[PDB]
Parts: sequence; structure tokens; C-alpha cells
Amino acid sequence: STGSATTTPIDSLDDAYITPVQIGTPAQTLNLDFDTGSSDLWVFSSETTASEVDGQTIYTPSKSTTAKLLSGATWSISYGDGSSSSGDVYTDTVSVGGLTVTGQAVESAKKVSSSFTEDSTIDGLLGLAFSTLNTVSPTQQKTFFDNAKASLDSPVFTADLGYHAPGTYNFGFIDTTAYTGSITYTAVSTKQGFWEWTSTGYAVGSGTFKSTSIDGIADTGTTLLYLPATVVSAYWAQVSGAKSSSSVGGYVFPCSATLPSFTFGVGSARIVIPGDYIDFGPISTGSSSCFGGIQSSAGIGINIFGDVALKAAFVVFNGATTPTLGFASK
Repeated sequence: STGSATTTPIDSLDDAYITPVQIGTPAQTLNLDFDTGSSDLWVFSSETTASEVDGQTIYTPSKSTTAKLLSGATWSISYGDGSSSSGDVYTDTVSVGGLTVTGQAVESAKKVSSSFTEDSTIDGLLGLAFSTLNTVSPTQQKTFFDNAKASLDSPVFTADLGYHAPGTYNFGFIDTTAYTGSITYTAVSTKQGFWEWTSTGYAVGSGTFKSTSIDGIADTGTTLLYLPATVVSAYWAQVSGAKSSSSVGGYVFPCSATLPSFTFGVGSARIVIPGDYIDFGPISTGSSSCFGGIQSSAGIGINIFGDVALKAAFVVFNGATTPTLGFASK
């Protein structure tokens, strides 16, 4: 089997991407944030505290003839941005782009933190990291990809995120029309539960490539590119007027600037992020200070190849017995 679904930016900055997902019988369609940095499929629901729902579409398990309470199971998750959610668990039928899993754990939110409430466009998350990170207790549950894998034509999914435009998540096949050149594959460590790999270096604009190992995660659920402070300083030093602002929380730059590109290494191959992809617009409405898309990871503990990096590439998440990542230009 295979699946193919379009993923759409939630706003004009590509702050995140939503993909329609069918849950239950009859189908209830929710727009979920596919997140290769976490491993829980959770949704706003009929059980979510009413004051914490503000425009999201909810899953109502009592209206699904295939929903079953997973007795005793609870979940609770906190993300790197400080947000969180928690609740109970149902199993139900979940389909993505024509690909169907029966008995998928659907984590129903009883509580969500304010950032989720405040984002009316995201109805929940669909985690695509490794199932070892799933938070369900006392019986940990599998991700949608893990449950579908055996049935897929090939044990892979691909992320093809658009810049200010829709893109595609495919399951079970590699669309050879979606990229240019060849796909370069690179090793993955699953020891932290992430799609963790080692970039071979970077370049700023037309500058010379610096060969240096950068361990990080491929995370579709993080907006920006978080890299070591040395790398980020070298980038922003090429932008007149750019500075790190403690009050704003990162590097800002004059909105009148034209940004240089940023290249990262995948083995001997190179992925070029155009400068425009690094512009996240005014820090506040009407400001002439703009927020940078490349930020320091020094306060995280891990480097994160988020959407800013991934949307410059066609990315293969290879879930074979030994997982690997593939990157191609497009």
C-alpha cells in the first residue's frame, strides 16, 4: 500500500504545516501537524476542556463506530517550545492520503496549553519519530508509520515541504519526479528516539564550505533551523545590522536586508537554503526588525534541522531495519 497527502502552511510565514487526516467511522477529518520530532498522535476532542478550544476541529469518539477506549491509558507530553497537552486514549481507524491503519492509538486531549488553544489552524499532532518516544502509559503505543510499515510497498515516508506553498507527505514510495539529481543517504542514530544524523558542514552565501560534523535531528515539527552558536554567528555576521537580541529571544535583522543563502552538507552532497527562506518577518506588526530563521541551539541541547532546512530538500525517512535519512535537491 501507499498514501499521499498534501501539506499546507498554516500562515504566510510557514510557521507550521497541516495535513488532513481521517479519523473514525464515519470519517472525521482533522488537520494535523506531522511531527518527525515526536511520537504521539493526539487531537483536540470532545473531551478537551471547553475553555481551551478556540476554533479547532474536534474528534468526537462517541460518534465513531470503530472507536474503542484504551482502558487505563493516559498520555502527557511537553514540547521543546514549552507547550504541552495530556489526556486519555482511544484506538480507531486512521487514514492519511488513502493509507489506512486500523487500531491506531488516537490520544484524546483533555488539556492543552495556551499556545495550542491560540492556534486555531492545528487540530493536533501526528508524530513520526520513533515509537520509543511515545508517551502513552502504562502501555506505550506505536506511531502511524510504525503501524503502517509492514503493509507499505517500501518502509519509508517522504517529506516535501513547500516554501510559501503546499507540499506533500508520501508513505510507502519515493516519487522520483519530486526531486532533481540523486538522493544522498546518511546514517541515523535512533538512540534518542529521533531521526538523528550528522551533517558534514556548511557554507554561508557564496563562501567556502566548512567541513565540520554537526549532529542534529530532522524535525518537521520545528519551524526554524537551530545550529551551534559558532555557525549561527558566522551566518548573521554576513548581514549588515543583524544582532542577537535577548529581549526578542534570538537573532534579528533589518527587514530591508537581502539575506544570504545557507548551505548544509549531506555526505558529499549539498543542500542550499535560499536566503528568502530565512526571513520570518517583523518581530511585531509594523516593526522594521525581522526575525531570523537560523538560530542558536546553545540553549536546547540538540541541533534541529527544522522546516527552514527541510523545505529546501526532498527528504526520505527510511524506516528499514537499519533506518537512514535521504536528502535531494528539488
